[PDB]
Amino acid sequence: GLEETHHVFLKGNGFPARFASHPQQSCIFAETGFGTGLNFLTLWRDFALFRQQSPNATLRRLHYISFEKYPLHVADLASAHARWPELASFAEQLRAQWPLPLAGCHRILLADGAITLDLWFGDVNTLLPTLDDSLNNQVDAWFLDGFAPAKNPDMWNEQLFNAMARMTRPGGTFSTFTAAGFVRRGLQQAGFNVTKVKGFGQKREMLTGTLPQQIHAPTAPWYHRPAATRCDDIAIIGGGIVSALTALALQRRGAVVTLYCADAQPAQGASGNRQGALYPLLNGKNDALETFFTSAFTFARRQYDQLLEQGIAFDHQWCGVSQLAFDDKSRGKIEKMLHTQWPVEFAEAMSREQLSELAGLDCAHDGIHYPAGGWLCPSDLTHALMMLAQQNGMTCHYQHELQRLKRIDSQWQLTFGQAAKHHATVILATGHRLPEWEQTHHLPLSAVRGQVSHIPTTPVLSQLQQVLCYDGYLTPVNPANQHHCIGASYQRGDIATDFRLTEQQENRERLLRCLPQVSWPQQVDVSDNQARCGVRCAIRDHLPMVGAVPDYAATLAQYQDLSRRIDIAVAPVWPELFMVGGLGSRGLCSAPLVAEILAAQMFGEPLPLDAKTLAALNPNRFWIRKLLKG
Ligand SMILES: Cc1cc2nc3c(=O)[nH]c(=O)nc-3n(C[C@H](O)[C@H](O)[C@H](O)COP(=O)(O)OP(=O)(O)OC[C@H]3O[C@@H](n4cnc5c(N)ncnc54)[C@H](O)[C@@H]3O)c2cc1C
Ligand SMILES: C[S@@+](CC[C@H](N)C(=O)[O-])C[C@H]1O[C@@H](n2cnc3c(N)ncnc32)[C@H](O)[C@@H]1O
Ligand SMILES: [Cl-]
Repeated sequence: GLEETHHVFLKGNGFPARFASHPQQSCIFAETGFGTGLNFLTLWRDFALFRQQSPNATLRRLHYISFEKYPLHVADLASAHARWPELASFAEQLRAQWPLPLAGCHRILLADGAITLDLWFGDVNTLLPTLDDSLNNQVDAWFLDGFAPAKNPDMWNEQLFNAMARMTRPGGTFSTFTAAGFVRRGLQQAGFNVTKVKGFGQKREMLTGTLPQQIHAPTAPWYHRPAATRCDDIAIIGGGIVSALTALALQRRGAVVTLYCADAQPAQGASGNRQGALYPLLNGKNDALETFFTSAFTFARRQYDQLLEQGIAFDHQWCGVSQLAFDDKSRGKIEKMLHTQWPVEFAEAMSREQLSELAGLDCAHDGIHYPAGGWLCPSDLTHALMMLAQQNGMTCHYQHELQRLKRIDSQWQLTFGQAAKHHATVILATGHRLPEWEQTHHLPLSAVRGQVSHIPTTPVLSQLQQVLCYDGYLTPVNPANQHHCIGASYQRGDIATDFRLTEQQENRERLLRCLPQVSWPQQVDVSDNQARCGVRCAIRDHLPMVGAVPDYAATLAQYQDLSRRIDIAVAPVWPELFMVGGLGSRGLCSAPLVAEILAAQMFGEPLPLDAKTLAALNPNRFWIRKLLKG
């Protein structure tokens, strides 16, 4: 059982000995058929011993990538783990984070961020062609497990073996329990030098191999995501939600990061509301957007829960979010969402009466329920994260408004309309003020003002248990303050944040206009004129922008022949300059994954989504779309 898994997969790949001699900060494992996580857990255990033994070794981080067609339920997993008492503490940590069986990639951060696990739910043969370039020449060791080739040969094909080899780092290796000739030959022609060796207790034979030379893969240069060359010296310009997260995700990898915030405090931009909704944006199309939002939402709740379990404090309730079909238009949208077959734990159609049963108040309409969503307080959250970011080594310079940005001799010159500063690597996280630079002003980002009202609760109002979405939204009472949030105005190209009376009334009218069949909405009282204004940064396709800051003039020039050639050059970018923004009204949900993607990209690591989704999040994607045909 345990000793076997060890013999085949860890020993068959050089471990535990390779740990000590590994030349890199992290090591990438890739596994076919996760199952109950035996291989992963056995590997975790060994990497933990190693880290205790040699706290000073090059290898600090571990990245495990795995495919599973039939993801088990967490109970199943707990039942099986009983076979192995000594993996219990690792097993427990993995079960505390098992995700719902939703299709696609689910990144789990384990062992205090020393371990990144990517769970890809789906049939491996179908997923492979869809994957990103950041997987090419990346894998240190394969764990080629699965059903026995004779009992089921459906996965052991040339397409699989080739992709494996394509994703393997030169010098990297694989091992598998099986011995079957066509596998031998299948892996050899894929590009490995294969050795046949005896299995555990000479019961059955098995195979191991090494990739002697890098394979020159199918590649997609136009949407290339390059790494930063130096992560020892980084500045973020921002101070909003996406900065805290971005900072945090870089300090997991040991980057040194510095914060420059225009305001006296963080979260004085758009991340500063009292209560914001958190739920996924579905559309039933299975496009880039849905796929992204499916991972981002679940990831977001995971991270916010981990944070929570570690003492970080912010007002919030995962009370579930109820989205209402109040409209011919909205009802049609909800109807299209509900075409994909979601787990009820993710999203569920429900009737007026069910939603009203849950809500505590008559909801006037049927709709869709998101049981894991809720509200949180973005202000408290951003302050909390900036602080932890600080405590873990991020120097912060508030009242520091960047005024000029210049690259002169390997360094970014920063000027502050106070002491000027220079940095090797810079990230822009400025929200709506993102396209204000020579360097960023060709990006199709827009500013959209919004005002959220603050309203006292009432005995009947206090009853509401869900966040409600219509043409606008109403949160439950915050127990700590006895007030709700109801919003929001949406003013394109308006960037002022002065309180407006017109917009205050509109927030109530939206609620009354959309739920005319019931009477309790009348209890919403905006007459105290308390509200908050802020500016959103919107993108016409609804996905954020995260990556290398692209070079407009250099792109149109470099890619004139593009449409024709479907080996080209990788995309033109401003050196060591990256960004993350364009979160519109869904940043609570999208920030954590965009944050992680940036850190991941800047460390040249493999990324947690497929080629089209990643492509669809790239800063240069809008330019690349015109020139992608003419
Ligand atoms: C009315 C309204 C309602 C919303 N409702 C929701 C909701 O229900 N759910 C949800 O998820 N999200 C909601 N949002 C927020 C949405 O997610 C935002 O897009 C998100 O908060 C973006 O945050 P950010 O960190 O990218 O930028 P911001 O939070 O706006 O931060 C930008 C930062 O950059 C700094 N800065 C800017 N320029 C400079 C300069 N040049 N030099 C130094 N520092 C600079 C500012 O000081 C600020 O700290 C709402 C927003 C608004 C305005
Ligand atoms: C031996 S079991 C899992 C053992 C696993 N190595 C462990 O550590 O527990 C093999 C697994 O392969 C998965 N599998 C089989 N075919 C697959 C495919 N085409 N794509 C993804 N997973 C597959 C099965 O669902 C099954 O969970
Ligand atoms: Cl908000």
